[PDB]
Amino acid sequence: PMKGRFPIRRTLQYLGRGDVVFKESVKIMTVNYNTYGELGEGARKFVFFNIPQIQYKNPWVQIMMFKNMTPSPFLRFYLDSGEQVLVDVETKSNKEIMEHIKKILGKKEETLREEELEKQQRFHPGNFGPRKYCLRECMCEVEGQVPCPGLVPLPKEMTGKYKAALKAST
Amino acid sequence: IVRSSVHAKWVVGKVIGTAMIKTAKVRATRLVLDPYLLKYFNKRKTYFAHDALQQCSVGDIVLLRALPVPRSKHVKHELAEIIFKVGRVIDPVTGKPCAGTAYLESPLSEPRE
Amino acid sequence: KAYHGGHLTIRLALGGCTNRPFYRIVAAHNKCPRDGRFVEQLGSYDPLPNSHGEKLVALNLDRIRHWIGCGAHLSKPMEKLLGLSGFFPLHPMMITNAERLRRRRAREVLLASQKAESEAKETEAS
Amino acid sequence: RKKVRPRLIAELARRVRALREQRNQPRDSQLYALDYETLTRPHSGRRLPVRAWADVRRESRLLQLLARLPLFGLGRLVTRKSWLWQHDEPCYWRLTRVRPDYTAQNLDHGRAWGILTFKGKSEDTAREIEQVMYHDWRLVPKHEEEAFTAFTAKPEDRLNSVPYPPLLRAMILAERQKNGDTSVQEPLLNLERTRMRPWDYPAKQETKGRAKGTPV
Amino acid sequence: EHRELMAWNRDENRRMQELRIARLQLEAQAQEVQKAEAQAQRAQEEQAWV
RNA sequence: AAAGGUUUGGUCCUGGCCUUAUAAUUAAUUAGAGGUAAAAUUACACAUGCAAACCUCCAUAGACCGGUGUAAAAUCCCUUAAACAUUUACUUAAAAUUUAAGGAGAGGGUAUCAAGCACAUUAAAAUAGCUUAAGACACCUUGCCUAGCCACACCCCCACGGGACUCAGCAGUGAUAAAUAUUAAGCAAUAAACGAAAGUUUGACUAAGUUAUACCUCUUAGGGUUGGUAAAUUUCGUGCCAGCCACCGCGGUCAUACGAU
RNA sequence: AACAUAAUUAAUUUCUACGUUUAUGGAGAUAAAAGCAUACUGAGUGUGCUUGGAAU
Ligand code: FES
Ligand SMILES: [K+]
Ligand SMILES: [K+]
Ligand SMILES: [K+]
Ligand SMILES: [K+]
Ligand SMILES: [K+]
Ligand SMILES: [Mg+2]
Ligand SMILES: [Mg+2]
Ligand SMILES: [Mg+2]
Ligand SMILES: [Mg+2]
Ligand SMILES: [Mg+2]
Ligand SMILES: [Mg+2]
Ligand SMILES: [Mg+2]
Ligand SMILES: [Mg+2]
Ligand SMILES: [Mg+2]
Ligand SMILES: [Mg+2]
Ligand SMILES: [Mg+2]
Ligand SMILES: [Mg+2]
Ligand SMILES: [Mg+2]
Ligand SMILES: [Mg+2]
Repeated sequence: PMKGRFPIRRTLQYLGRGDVVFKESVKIMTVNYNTYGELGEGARKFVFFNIPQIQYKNPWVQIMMFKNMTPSPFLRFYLDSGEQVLVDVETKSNKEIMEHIKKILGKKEETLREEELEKQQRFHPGNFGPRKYCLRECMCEVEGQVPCPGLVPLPKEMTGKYKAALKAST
Repeated sequence: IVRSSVHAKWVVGKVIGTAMIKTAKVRATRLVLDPYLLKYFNKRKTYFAHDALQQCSVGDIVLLRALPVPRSKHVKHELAEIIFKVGRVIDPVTGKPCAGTAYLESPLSEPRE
Repeated sequence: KAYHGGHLTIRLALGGCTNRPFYRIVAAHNKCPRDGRFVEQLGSYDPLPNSHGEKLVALNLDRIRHWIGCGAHLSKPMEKLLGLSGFFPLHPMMITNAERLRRRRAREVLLASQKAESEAKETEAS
Repeated sequence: RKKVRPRLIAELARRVRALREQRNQPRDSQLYALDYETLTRPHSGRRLPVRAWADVRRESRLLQLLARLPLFGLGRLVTRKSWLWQHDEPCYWRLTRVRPDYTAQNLDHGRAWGILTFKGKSEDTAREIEQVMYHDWRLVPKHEEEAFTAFTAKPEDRLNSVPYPPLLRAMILAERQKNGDTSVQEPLLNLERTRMRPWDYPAKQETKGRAKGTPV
Repeated sequence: EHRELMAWNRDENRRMQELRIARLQLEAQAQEVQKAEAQAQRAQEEQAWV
């Protein structure tokens, strides 16, 4: 049995379910939440369930969490311009908190698809090379082309050993 | 007005020391994923910051701004803001003094003092 | 290696096996090894006729135009490929070599006619 | 890290070696001395190419000509036998400054400056002359300057524009039709912006390298 | 678009602040009533204790 | 791992070792040829030959290719700035390639290495600070980041200088080691250098030679094993002897376990 | 240690010479009522403690 409570939180599939990818402006997200209370329950679940997913998609963002420092839970984002975005998450479900932060400071689906396509621009199916980078190492693999001499011996007339002998004979 | 090279243009941390002149030692923490366990833990870093007015006290949360030119070998940041003063927190949501999970001044009242 | 000096070049990198050559058209710093570190792959050249009797050249004409616009030199074999394709004019030595081959076959034909004439003299002798 | 430590000997060696180069710079009389029996430079042992042998024995160096003239021939015109043979149009240098090698026992090695007139076309500024140590120079007589420098330019007949390569022309016409531009104009390359100088055109001597002072 | 989202954010914060004052107002009324009753018991017990 | 064998009088638990799969090297026995890939005891010492030229003199190149894993926890990824021993265009802007200063994070061992001893800040030059059990410092070992990258180039970390005075270029030799490729052919192809160019040069490379080290296509048959794990022993000899075992074990005269068959 | 010459085309020389590590009695094969801690002597006994002894 995997240790801890809700061990599914420690699986790559769960971490990859996060949908909040912050804009490049976002630099820090401080989380102020209370460990005891009734109006801060959604905030506690957000730290428990969602903060791992947010960090997984935003490795360069500093997430620092503070406990029992204020009467109410809130989120404060620090942007690169110097702006500070305060969010109030009291009486808000963890799902509501995730959707709110996605709207205000989350990249849209269109933007992300463009980056994924751009990332693969230099991979070409026609390119030949190692399996790590390319589909086919050599043109011998293609159908109709001359096969590799190791797999199929070349005709005698196409071999340097044979051609050299004829030149001596001439 | 080119910005710093350092990645940490903005860092939040706690003032863990203030014994150097006009400098505050700040401990920041980030979350790092353990590859074997797939769990996040706290990796903490120490940042020297220029406290021009010596207005920092141990235990207070602060925001640091990366300096354009390193002031010294270790001082590459300045004190942008004191997010929370030690024991003197002011609730961002309501704006009233608080002492833990309680209001020193009720939000219903309007003291304006 | 940490090269000092040199320029980008578009050249042919030899691949394949013994008696089975295959080329990768690549853009690479000139001081790098022939089959080593390159910058971008710009196509491939298969110099052996296939089942259909066709030697197959692949040219990434968008990236080739990009790297020629940035100072990339060209190797002499690659200039010959670009000339045969029609993307560049035919190389001066492609034209000169074809003229030399025409002059060399003209002599051979004349010699064969002279030999046949000499053989005709043998026929006259009987 | 912090276990990487200074290399004082390496720093000392680099600086020390530099000083020797500055003080022990060789001179034109020594770098470009020649042994005419073997046609080999004694300083480095470099043997001249075969195609230069006739001229090394049959032609003069520039400062051999200028050392015999008052003021080292400032204002005089000098041409090269290689140009005389290659180009019908006048090619010459108009000398403006001349710094001989005083160490040379005949003042036959040095540097020169002048204004170039190549194939009848004259440059506007003076620059240093290259290949001053070559056996190729011929001083022009004063009485022959007017006839030597007389040139009338012919109308230029080299094409200014040419067709595009066959494939590259088809790609241009295809893009026109795709973009809606309907025309039967033939794409043309413009050659005026990129016209090549002759291969024997004088090069920039100021940016040229000089041989080292280590004898072989 | 950034400015619009930052304006919507402040509105959401004010809308929730209004609810907070409404909720805390109701508590003040209820807690005040309880405090008066508790003070009455102290008065009765304090007099008896004296 | 889909597991198996093995503590005991017996059962169960715990717990190690071993077996069955895969590969590399060396060795014993054995073997025809052909195609292909690879080639590898040693940073020990080296006879001999070759590996860098080009070219109307100037320059350019010999700073690459090639080789080895010396040193160093040395690195990875990323940021910033500037260049180049450069290219191509403009007489000024796109690249390739480097250098320097840095840091989100990641990065071998020993804690019987627990303290390091100037490792800090301020900028009137004062303050007494800086790193460290969230692993400093010390010591030890190690090429890693693998379209490739880093480090080294007889030794002295370097190389003014000194000295044990040069093959860790190809091919060879001695010594050493369980470890064993040709002192070979050609610049025809591609790559590099040089030249305006026809061209020239290259132990890079190409085409060969050698070798069951690997795969493919054929064709001869050899090697081992035969108590259990774990597929398979029939007669004799030996008799706790000679021998055999990866583990458990076998042999003291009816040996399925040793030797021959 | 690091000056000066020159200058009616422009150049010249200077731009030095300590300490620290490695190395040359003990424990293991072939068989040719009890205990823990501790003290004394020799396992004997002393003091405390445990039941993993026993006692209707
Ligand atoms: S791998 Fe393609 S010819 Fe061998
Ligand atoms: K077991
Ligand atoms: K063997
Ligand atoms: K070294
Ligand atoms: K060649
Ligand atoms: K057999
Ligand atoms: Mg020339
Ligand atoms: Mg063998
Ligand atoms: Mg190399
Ligand atoms: Mg080593
Ligand atoms: Mg050696
Ligand atoms: Mg050295
Ligand atoms: Mg060798
Ligand atoms: Mg060598
Ligand atoms: Mg071997
Ligand atoms: Mg040869
Ligand atoms: Mg050229
Ligand atoms: Mg028997
Ligand atoms: Mg037997
Ligand atoms: Mg007790």
